[PDB]
Amino acid sequence: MREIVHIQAGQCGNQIGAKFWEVISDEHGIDPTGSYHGDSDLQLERINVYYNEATGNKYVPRAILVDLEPGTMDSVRSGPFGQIFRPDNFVFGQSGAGNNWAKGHYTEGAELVDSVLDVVRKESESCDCLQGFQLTHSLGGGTGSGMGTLLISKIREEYPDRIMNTFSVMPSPKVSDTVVEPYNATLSVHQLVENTDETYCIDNEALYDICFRTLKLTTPTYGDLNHLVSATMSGVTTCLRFPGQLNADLRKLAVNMVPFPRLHFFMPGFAPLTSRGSQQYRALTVPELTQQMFDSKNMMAACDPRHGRYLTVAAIFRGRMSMKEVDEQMLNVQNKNSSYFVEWIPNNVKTAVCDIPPRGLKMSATFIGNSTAIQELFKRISEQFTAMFRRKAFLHWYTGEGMDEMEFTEAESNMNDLVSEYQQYQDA
Amino acid sequence: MYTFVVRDENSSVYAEVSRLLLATGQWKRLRKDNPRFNLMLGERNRLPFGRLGHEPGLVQLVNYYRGADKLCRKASLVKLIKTSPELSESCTWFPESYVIYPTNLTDEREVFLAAYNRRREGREGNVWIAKSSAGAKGEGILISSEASELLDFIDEQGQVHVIQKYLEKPLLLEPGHRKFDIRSWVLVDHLYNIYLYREGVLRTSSEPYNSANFQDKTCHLTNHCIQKEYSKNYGRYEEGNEMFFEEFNQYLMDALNTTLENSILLQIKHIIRSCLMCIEPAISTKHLHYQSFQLFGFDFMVDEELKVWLIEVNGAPACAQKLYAELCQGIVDVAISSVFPLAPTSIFIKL
Amino acid sequence: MRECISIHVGQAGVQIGNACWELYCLEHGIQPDGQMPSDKTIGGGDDSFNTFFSETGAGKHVPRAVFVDLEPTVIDEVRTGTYRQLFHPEQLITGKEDAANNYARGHYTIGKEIIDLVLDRIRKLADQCTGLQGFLVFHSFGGGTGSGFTSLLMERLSVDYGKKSKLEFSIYPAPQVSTAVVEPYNSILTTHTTLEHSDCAFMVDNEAIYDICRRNLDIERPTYTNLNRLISQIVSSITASLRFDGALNVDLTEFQTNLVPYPRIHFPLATYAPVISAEKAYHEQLSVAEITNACFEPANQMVKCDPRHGKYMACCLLYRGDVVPKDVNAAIATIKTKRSIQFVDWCPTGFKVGINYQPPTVVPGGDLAKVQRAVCMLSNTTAIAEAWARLDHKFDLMYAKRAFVHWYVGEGMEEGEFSEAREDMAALEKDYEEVGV
Amino acid sequence: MEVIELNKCTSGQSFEVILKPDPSLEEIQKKLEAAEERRKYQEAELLKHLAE
Ligand SMILES: C=C1C[C@H](C)C[C@@H]2CC=C[C@@H](C/C=C\C(=O)O[C@H]([C@@H](O)/C=C/[C@@H]3CC(C)=CCO3)C[C@@H]3O[C@H]3[C@@H](O)C1)O2
Ligand SMILES: C/C(=C\c1csc(C)n1)[C@@H]1C[C@@H]2O[C@@H]2CCC[C@H](C)[C@H](O)[C@@H](C)C(=O)C(C)(C)[C@@H](O)CC(=O)O1
Ligand SMILES: Nc1nc2c(ncn2[C@@H]2O[C@H](COP(=O)(O)OP(=O)(O)OP(=O)(O)O)[C@@H](O)[C@H]2O)c(=O)[nH]1
Ligand SMILES: Nc1ncnc2c1ncn2[C@@H]1O[C@H](COP(=O)(O)OP(=O)(O)CP(=O)(O)O)[C@@H](O)[C@H]1O
Ligand SMILES: Nc1nc2c(ncn2[C@@H]2O[C@H](COP(=O)(O)OP(=O)(O)O)[C@@H](O)[C@H]2O)c(=O)[nH]1
Ligand SMILES: [Ca+2]
Ligand SMILES: [Ca+2]
Ligand SMILES: [Mg+2]
Ligand SMILES: [Mg+2]
Ligand SMILES: [Mg+2]
Ligand SMILES: [Mg+2]
Repeated sequence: MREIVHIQAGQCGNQIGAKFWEVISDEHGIDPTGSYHGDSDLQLERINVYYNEATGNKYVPRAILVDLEPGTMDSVRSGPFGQIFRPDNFVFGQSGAGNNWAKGHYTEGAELVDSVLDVVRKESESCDCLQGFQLTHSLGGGTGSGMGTLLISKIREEYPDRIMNTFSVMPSPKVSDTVVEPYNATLSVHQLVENTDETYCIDNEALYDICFRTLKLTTPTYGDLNHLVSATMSGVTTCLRFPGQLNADLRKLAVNMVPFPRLHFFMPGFAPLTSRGSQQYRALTVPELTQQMFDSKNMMAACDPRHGRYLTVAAIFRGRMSMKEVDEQMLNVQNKNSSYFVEWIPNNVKTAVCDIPPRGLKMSATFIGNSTAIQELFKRISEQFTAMFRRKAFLHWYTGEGMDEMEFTEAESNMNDLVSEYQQYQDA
Repeated sequence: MYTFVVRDENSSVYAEVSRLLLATGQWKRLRKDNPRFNLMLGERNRLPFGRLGHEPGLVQLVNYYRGADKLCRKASLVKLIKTSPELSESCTWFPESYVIYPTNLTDEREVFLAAYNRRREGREGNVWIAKSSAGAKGEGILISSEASELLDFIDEQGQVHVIQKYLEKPLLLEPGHRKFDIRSWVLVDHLYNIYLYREGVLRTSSEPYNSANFQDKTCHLTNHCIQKEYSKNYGRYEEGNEMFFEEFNQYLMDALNTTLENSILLQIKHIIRSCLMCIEPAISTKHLHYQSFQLFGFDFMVDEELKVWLIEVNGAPACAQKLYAELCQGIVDVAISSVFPLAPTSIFIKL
Repeated sequence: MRECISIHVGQAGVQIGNACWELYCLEHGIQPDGQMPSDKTIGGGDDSFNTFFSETGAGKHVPRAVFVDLEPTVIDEVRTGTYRQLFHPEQLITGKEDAANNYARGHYTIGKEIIDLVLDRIRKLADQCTGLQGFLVFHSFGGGTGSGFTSLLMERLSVDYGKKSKLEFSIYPAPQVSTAVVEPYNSILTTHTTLEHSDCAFMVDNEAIYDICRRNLDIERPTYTNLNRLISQIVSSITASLRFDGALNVDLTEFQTNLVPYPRIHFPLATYAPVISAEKAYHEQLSVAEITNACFEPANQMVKCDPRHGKYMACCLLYRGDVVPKDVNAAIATIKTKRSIQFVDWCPTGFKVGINYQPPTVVPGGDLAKVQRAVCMLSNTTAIAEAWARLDHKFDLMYAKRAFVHWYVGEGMEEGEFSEAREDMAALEKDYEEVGV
Repeated sequence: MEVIELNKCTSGQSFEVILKPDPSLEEIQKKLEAAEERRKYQEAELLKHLAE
């Protein structure tokens, strides 16, 4: 039993986090009551990775819910699985963070942070052997962004030798709440570069385009975007959740995926994605999973992999199919497009297969790539950042919480350094 | 879409093969150090055979046979002929040869002297030739009738040399009274089929053969490199000192009442077969995890009785300019596409 | 009689260990409860099988084995398995969290904490021995425990038991079945640190076992279970001379004497024949000449390489089943005319032959068909250096960019150890070359 | 070819056929401790930086 402790923070973090627990609970046969109802023992084998067994005989998510206002969390409690979470694991303030990194990080957030850590500690002590943490949040607002990174800093100080993992939603003007999103994202990215082991970059821009183009949805909602995220999150955590040889825990995944400590920002992918409605009934051929999965169109970081090179790739296939075919198709992709995989990391593509498929599908594939093309994301955000920062636009919201210009200048330098580092290895 | 890499830039033959592969529109060249290749056009020296055949999902093919150097180095060839039962000391198509290590370094000095003295006393022609693998083109060769000058020449050097009876009665092309040697191109594929290229080339001397002067090595050495420099008649009879098979054949018919097929080629085919069959067990990739093919250049000498002699075997041979197109296409058709298929009047003779 | 203690480290080591002891029990007629009916000396003995099994007054036959792993899920399978009754708790040692495919984590960070306990448990077994001979160490190259903890164990075994011999069975890394990008690092780190301390090591490349399984057992995609049952047969044929009446390879010292003249070059190549699918309706039964000839087919080797292009320092043939010397001598002569076999000038061209009349035992419901005769060849050939060359090259590609290095330095290892270990391998590659020429 | 050292028993036969003719405990302890100290120092630097 190697336990993972889950934290969701802010509006985006809690909404996406709530959906993730819905999806995986279903997969593990746990109902909103926390009582199990499953056909397969495989379901219960590694349940303790994400769930506690508080009393006979319910499973309680090792999940902590965090926000600076109560609305989204209240809504979570109303949601279908709301009763599943531990009531003590709800930690909220009243003020809100006003889409302001400084409020989350320095003022409002600082007031509430110790309260969160008390619960985190309470969960951690009850771990036979703790793996580390995963955080869901956006980088565009204040709570998930500013208070989220603050938490991560405090958690690292308290557990310096655990793996810290995050699913981070990057902002894009296509799905935008406010103009200060680039400021908040740039400040946050710097914290992540320093203090996380694995970050899955979920681009709202990519999520939107996948909804607009591939799924033929003229008007996508956050609900449509979140279904993509919960599907992807279910897929990337399959190896932790089910019995398996490969990437079976956080540290082992990090060792395989991350050749340089700062470059730990991954592009996830999912397959299949199919527009309604005629085509959905046919099951997909293993070749089809593979080809869609490596498709740029299926990428959720909104970067073109053909623009860069892969350092490492992890694939996952579920469920009932041929490992022989899985191996053959996987080997086909690398062999036909070998320029796109650095030659200085031999055999950098690892593949896992799990028997249990996701709900509503006969089979599926999840892709996780450490590509140097990820630099396009940070570049896009760096551009938007300096456009406003040249004229010191909207800065008063931040200086008013005690920050000064220097910290912004430092954050932008560090992200530009991050972009340079990626460029270095694309050329090597 | 088949992939391949190129690790010998100075290869005349395979660069043409490379260019051809691209034109197919089904072959993609890769960076030379990328291991996910189907085909390797490898380096001449220290090709990493040990790294082939361990790439899952790739059938791998290289353009050399590991081990083939036993036939293609001078000292090794002599050794191989003397110690292989199926070739044997009593072999009739290979010149009496002896392996001689310079004294500043087993060796067959006293065995060579033993036969040299037998020839001197018996009034028999006693001219020998010394050479080695380090013979950079036209240099590194001494022709003499005195054993003292031969052994003294070898000691001044630093690598292994061979002493080979020099054939004193070559067949002479007329007009010109001139020496020649025949080059045959042989392609051995991954199944160990032995394919002899239809076209050969006679590399001719342009200076009349002179048995009273083994000092001036221009009428004695047929090496094109030598003729294009020291000979003042270079290109008088044939373009670039190269006679091809149609002409040579016509000549043998006109002058000797025999054909190229009957008087010479039968013996050439026999020799090529004998050499390659001998090392087949040593180098066959029939059950290996990777597969080999290789193009060889066999060098022959004809004497005045129309008997063919093996001079040397080349592991990385060039072609004759006018034959590059044809042979290279053949290499593709029978060596490469046989293993990796693309989507009547062969140019080869299957031995 | 001199006892042998078996030590299985990491997932690969423990799972392979499990397969071998199952086979050992089938071979010696030992029941899962550990009762061996045919053993008329109850409560003790000094028969040949006793070198591997000790006895309890109650009649139980207990493997002289220690299982070690940094995570408990694999050893829990043993604890709870078909042969759980055989072993006792002091024999099985687990940790809370593993080495994460990180040599330095297994060697330094986690190894330091558990090494003393492992030695103590080994000491308990050795105290049971009247004349301990040495150790057989089963482990993977690629895993963090298999590479890192094993190297530390080897250093300390040389200290607590200086006189004793140590043999290795090492799983060489293969991408078809591999779990980590950094296996080449771990392999070279462990090989550098273990070179002094090992007397003889049998490498098994997972690539070769995998292909044999696909080719001859007709398994579409072999599992570790398929792989291990095949590997355990090779291990059994290698250790049969220790567990049975015989005159060849009777003790651990004989392995070094017969297979390793040059101490650094202590990796003999294993070739096994025949491997025949159980599902095959009928198969013709191979002769002594055919299986012996098959020993010289690269497809039957534990490591793929070309012995034709190397030199032999030693050759050893171990037959099981219906074999007589005259057939063996006849077969060798024929092979000698056909196959290409060069020895070094300073060693005799010859074979040491061992024959055991009992044909190979097979696991019921396994993928391996019962056969009347079989042979394993152990040859010390320079060709096995091909495997090092492949490893070193992959190491070199990654190390040049320092990819993944921070994981090791982060556990307390210095960068210098990487280059130090690679230097050692460069020297080893040269040693084979000088001998191989 | 020559046969030698033939030894027979009920279980089987064996013979030859000739075709032609260290770190001390203290040192180990020191190395493990040196790695542990290096680990401690990196973590101290981390916490120091975090304290900032
Ligand atoms: C069928 C193909 C091309 C060949 C036949 C398939 C070949 C075999 C198996 C997988 C594919 C690679 C997978 C997807 C793919 O190529 O999608 C492309 C576009 O997304 C570009 C993807 C590349 C592929 C790779 C491997 C690295 C960089 O990104 C989009 C390609 O248009 C889609 C389709 O034409 C892909 O390569
Ligand atoms: C059922 C799906 C694919 C599929 C199944 S069979 C086939 C040929 N394709 C995927 C399911 C993936 O988990 C992701 C769900 C994403 C949901 C959508 C964003 C959206 O909410 C949904 C309402 C849709 O747009 C469709 C109904 C069209 C959805 O099925 C599209 C899709 O590919 O989902
Ligand atoms: N043949 C065979 N190889 C195995 C087996 N288990 C693991 N391996 C191989 O061993 C390497 C992985 O090392 P492991 O033994 O699993 O790892 P470990 O020694 O337990 O070390 P950590 O996981 O880091 O604690 C890979 O190359 C695997 O292919 C097995 O049961 N049989
Ligand atoms: N025994 C012999 N009798 C007569 N002439 C001989 C001879 N040996 C060599 N020659 C002549 O000397 C020339 C030298 O060619 P040789 O085969 O000795 O070296 P080479 O230049 O061919 C090396 P490589 O083919 O490997 O590049 C031949 O072309 C041949 O005409
Ligand atoms: N994908 C997704 N993005 C969201 C969701 N809610 C908010 N966002 C994005 O998150 C950013 C806003 O920050 P938010 O998390 O709402 O603020 P916070 O409560 O202060 O952490 C913007 O980039 C929004 O586009 C959601 O449910 N799904
Ligand atoms: Ca307040
Ligand atoms: Ca007894
Ligand atoms: Mg908000
Ligand atoms: Mg909001
Ligand atoms: Mg020549
Ligand atoms: Mg393990």
